[PDB]
Amino acid sequence: SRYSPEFKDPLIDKEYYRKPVEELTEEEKYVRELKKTQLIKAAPAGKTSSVFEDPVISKFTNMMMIGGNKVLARSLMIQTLEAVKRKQFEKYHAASAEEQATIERNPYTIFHQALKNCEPMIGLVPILKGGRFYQVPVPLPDRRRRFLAMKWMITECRDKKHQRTLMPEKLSHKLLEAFHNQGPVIKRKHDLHKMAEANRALAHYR
Amino acid sequence: VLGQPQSKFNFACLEAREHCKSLGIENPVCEVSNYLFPDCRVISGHQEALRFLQKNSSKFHFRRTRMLPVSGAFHTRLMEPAVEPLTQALKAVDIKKPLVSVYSNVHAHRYRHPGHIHKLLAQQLVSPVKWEQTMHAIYERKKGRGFPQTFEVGPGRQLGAILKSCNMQAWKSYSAVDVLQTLEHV
RNA sequence: GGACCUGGCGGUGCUUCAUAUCCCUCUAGAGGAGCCUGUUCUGUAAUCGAUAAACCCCGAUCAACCUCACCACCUCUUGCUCAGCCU
RNA sequence: AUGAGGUGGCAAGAAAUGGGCUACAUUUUCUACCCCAGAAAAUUUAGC
Ligand SMILES: [Mg+2]
Repeated sequence: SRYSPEFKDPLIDKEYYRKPVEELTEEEKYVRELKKTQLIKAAPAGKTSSVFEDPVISKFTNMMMIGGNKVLARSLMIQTLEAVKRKQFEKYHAASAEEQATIERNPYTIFHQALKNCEPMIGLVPILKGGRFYQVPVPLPDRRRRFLAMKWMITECRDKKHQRTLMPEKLSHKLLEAFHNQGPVIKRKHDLHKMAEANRALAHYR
Repeated sequence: VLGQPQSKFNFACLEAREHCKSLGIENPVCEVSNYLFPDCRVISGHQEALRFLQKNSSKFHFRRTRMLPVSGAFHTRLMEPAVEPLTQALKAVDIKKPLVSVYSNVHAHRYRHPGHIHKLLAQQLVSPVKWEQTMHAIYERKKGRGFPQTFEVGPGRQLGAILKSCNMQAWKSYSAVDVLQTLEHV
């Protein structure tokens, strides 16, 4: 690494600094004073104090990226968001008066809820002890399941069975399916929760 | 037959022959007749063997199967009676040395000496067509180096698709001569 | 023989924790296709051989009637330089 | 003669395994541009 150990990661949170000194606790006052002495790394290209910034969508875009072509990944992400928005508007214009109150048109809300609906809380850990592999249930950390939902969504959208259907169109369809607890990603979560319930007797190996 | 990575061609030909032996015929014929591009071949032989392959494609891991609209099994030993006639007609003809590098189909390399074209043109009748090997022999090169222009002088654009499957970069500089219409009336 | 001192125990097991190497975790390949190839076996009297040393004539590419190695026949010699030898 | 030459001959096949070279596309390809356009169509090896 080209940064010395003294260098610390920057804090881009804009409203953190505007906090009144009166609200600051003694510990928070101390750490604010301490950061004065520390050296701070240059903020990386990426996160910004923008009010429209979304770390989850940024991570999804980075996970779609191939060969460092970030422009194309962000283009695909924004196209997916626009497609979801337009599909929801089309479904809203054609809905009954009482059905328009339960139709979400915010693409960010749909994206977050669809990813949350696919998060597995339990997983397996291959462990060979007696000469034969043994899959044991283990509770998944929050970061692990957040990553797994994204990875499953992207892998499902990268299947070759979808011939000539462009990535934004496939991803919008999968997101809207997972928003309603439907589709193959929700089934992949269910088949993991079931295959980890089928081996609850193997937890004693942990 | 367009196969997938798990497809075994000689194996499937073997069961296709077992079927016809069980039915009972003298020396059933079913072997690869054309190597066109990766995982795509043309099998040739008795219609029973081809029907067996078509109906057992799933077991043989064949993604697609399409019977050719041709009279019979070309490029196989079944065409042996057609060897002796052609040879005689070629005997009278004096074949000169090709001016350009003409590639063969029997073994997919340039014709070297004119006295061997006479028998290679007859072996081509009863031998598989080594088209993929010919495409490699003509277009194989290191990454980054330029490719020559390619012109398909004749009807159709099938060779264009085959080249696309074989070499994308060589296909980038491919063009076809229009034999159905002309832009300008000369 | 009584009492006591130092121990060593090349010590043996458990208990607690440091518990990093190495697994699991992440990314991309490799299983397909066509070529050339290393090795091994068998073959011939012989070697299947090696191209800072052939051929090429888009890219590459095989023997080339090449050439050094090898088999079978032979020949030159006091010769190149009190020579010569990729032992 | 372990030196120098002449003549001819020497062409090889099988698998089992290891490696290398090519194309392998929809997040693609062609043109204009250099990013607001138009058309086409399981084992196992490394790394951080
Ligand atoms: Mg030899």
